[PDB]
Amino acid sequence: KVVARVAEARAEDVGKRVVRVDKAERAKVGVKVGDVVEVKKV
Amino acid sequence: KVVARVAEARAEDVGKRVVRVDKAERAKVGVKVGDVVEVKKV
Repeated sequence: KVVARVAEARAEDVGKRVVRVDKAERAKVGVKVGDVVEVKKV
Repeated sequence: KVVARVAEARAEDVGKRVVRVDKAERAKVGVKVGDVVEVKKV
């Protein structure tokens, strides 16, 4: 799996169904900005 | 599943194995800040 540590949202991002992921993780997951992902408990 | 739209990282967050998730999504996923999650292609 592609695994990451959870951090809180920036203030301007509060209230969005959005996750901010840097380009290296996006490349490992196989997604681009705008794509939909599942965020799943490990 | 708990599903979210992918957005790019803020500049200060580039190069981290971190995903920023707001409190509502953290509550739905069942995790707290510092927890490890999987980010999975849908």
